[PDB]
Amino acid sequence: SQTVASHVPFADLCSTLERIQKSKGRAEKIRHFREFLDSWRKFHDALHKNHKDVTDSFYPAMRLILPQLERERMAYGIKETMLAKLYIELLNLPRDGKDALKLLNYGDFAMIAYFVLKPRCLQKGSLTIQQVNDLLDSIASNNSAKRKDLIKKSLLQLITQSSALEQKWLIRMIIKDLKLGVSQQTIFSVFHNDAAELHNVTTDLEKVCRQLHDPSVGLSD
Amino acid sequence: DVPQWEVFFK
Repeated sequence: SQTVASHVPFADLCSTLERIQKSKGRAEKIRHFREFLDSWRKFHDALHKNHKDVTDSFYPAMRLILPQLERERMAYGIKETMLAKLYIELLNLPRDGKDALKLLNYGDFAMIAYFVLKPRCLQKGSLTIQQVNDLLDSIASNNSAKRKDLIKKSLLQLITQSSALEQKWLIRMIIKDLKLGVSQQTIFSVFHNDAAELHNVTTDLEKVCRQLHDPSVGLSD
Repeated sequence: DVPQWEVFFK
């Protein structure tokens, strides 16, 4: 019943992505990712120590790290132009104001929002990776259900309880373009030797994460 | 016996 994702602050995922994006070289980008992956695997073993048929895996993080491969969640229905409006309303921005204009007259959108949010209010987030996923789930469902009001509420929960850095990264997760500077093939290859292969055949991110959870146990076993 | 994430990463 318990999940590693329920114990990991979204902020630690985001600070990892930030250091990855910020690294110049491939080796450094890999090192930041590997560190988070390795901790996740150590914690998984401590958490699920004496448990039976465990289905928990790295999927709740991996689906945020490779969001373009997201298949379980339907489309979010979220455009950068409407996030702009959501922030102007939420932050009580005057539309003649400098921050409002930056958002309206839209180095992606995530970065603009980031510069706007950085000097403001909340500096430390509270959400776990699981809670972020549960909320992205509501957003996707409510897009299918054609409930734009419930989408705004869920998004508002995600945004208001998160730091600027988390919001930058959340935005990129929703748009499905992290701009990390490391390929999907590289990410898969750090995770597991066989992961790129398994994903080719299954097109199934959760299956890959769960079946190849143990780096020393290959597809052939 | 519940592990704290902070002694694994944070």
